[PDB]
Amino acid sequence: MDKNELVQKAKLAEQAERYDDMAACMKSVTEQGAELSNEERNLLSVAYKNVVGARRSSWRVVSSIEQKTEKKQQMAREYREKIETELRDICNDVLSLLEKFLIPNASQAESKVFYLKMKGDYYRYLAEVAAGDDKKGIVDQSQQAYQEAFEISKKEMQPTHPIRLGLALNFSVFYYEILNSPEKACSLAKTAFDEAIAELDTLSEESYKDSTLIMQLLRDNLTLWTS
Amino acid sequence: DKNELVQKAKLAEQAERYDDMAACMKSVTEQGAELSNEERNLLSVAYKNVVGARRSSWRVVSSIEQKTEGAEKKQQMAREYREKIETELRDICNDVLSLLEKFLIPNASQAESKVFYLKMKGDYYRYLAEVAAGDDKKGIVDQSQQAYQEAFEISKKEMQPTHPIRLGLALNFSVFYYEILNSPEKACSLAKTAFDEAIAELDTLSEESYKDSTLIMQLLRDNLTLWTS
Amino acid sequence: PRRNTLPAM
Amino acid sequence: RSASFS
Repeated sequence: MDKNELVQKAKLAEQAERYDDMAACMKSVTEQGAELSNEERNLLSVAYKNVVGARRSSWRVVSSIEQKTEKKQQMAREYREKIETELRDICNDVLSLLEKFLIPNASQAESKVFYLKMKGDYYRYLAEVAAGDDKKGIVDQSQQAYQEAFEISKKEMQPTHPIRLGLALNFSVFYYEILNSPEKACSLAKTAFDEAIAELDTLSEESYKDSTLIMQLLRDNLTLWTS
Repeated sequence: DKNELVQKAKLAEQAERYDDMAACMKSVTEQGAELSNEERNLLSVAYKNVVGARRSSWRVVSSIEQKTEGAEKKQQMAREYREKIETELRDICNDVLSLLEKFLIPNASQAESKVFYLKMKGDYYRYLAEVAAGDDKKGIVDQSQQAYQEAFEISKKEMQPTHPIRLGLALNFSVFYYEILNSPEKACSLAKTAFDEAIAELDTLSEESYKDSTLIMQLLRDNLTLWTS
Repeated sequence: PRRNTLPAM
Repeated sequence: RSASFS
């Protein structure tokens, strides 16, 4: 279709809770090659987060059953592998949009940070289901995307900006859960919470319901990791 | 092996992958042997969740399409999207209805199981009636009604008033009267008689079935409250 | 608000 | 578990 009709069908699919449809509309929009607006890139990001989330949730259930377990073991194993394939195909679709269209046309610091943070997240999803030989390479690609986003946001954004906070939350999850560094995870999260608290007289109407909900999630992670 | 298809169905369930669960239970059924009580409940759970997803979507989109006065390119696109959802929903109902006709109902060798499959036929014809065009609707509505009526007659002859399957059939038949035939007096009367005859059991209800009966009796009375107000 | 049928989803 | 978010 035409750009504007594609966006409208995506919003409709959103209301119907039909996330595969929503993601195929926003993939087509991205493939036209023009820089996405704020409204468009949030739609793309919501569609893929729901599509990939359903696979990750199913993978954790099946892979655990296969653990606490024979022909019954082999079955769980095969079913975990079919779910893994669906998951990788989804991640590589997103990763390929980021590299061919989104990161090259990103004209502001804020949107470069957004896409680099997305690239860290989707390599991290691959890391969760990787084994042995490929894992080191994949973990490295996640860490470098995160690290470049972290440096740009420190130089260009206020400590209360939602995109800057959201990045610190996910990069600290990476340390804790992928790299096994609880001490670096805690100190990353604590610095982000404290610098935001120091500057609270400076949050607007727009981002001041998003900023404080992420601050809440940072403190909740700390209490969990500290207990 | 049926045993292996049934194991996969459970696994699909625990992963919340209901399309996979429905395809496994369709294959078991297609082997031509009568289903166990366990297998019959699996089949019914898979398809309830697969068709439920569509119906919920259908109501969201249909309600957006009507509310929009004008914008004739936006109303057109809504109408198109509603039709695509309808085509998925019709396919699902037609698959179920065909399993019931070819395998499940002719083979059902107890009153309990024959009542269960008859009630399922009335349910799936009712789902087709929620979305039927005006020329085909009357034919669809009568199929729903005949399947429910034959179920209702067997259960009243063969089962106790507190049996959960008998109580669930009166709950669904009575909603058919209210929403499909727009006959609220008939709907109320059918729900009140089934509640009262069950209360009549100040006598015999088994300890393994009592929790299910009591739950559905409260569903009957909540409907009566809503329709009276 | 919605009236009850059974099985539920 | 741990909270992430977008």
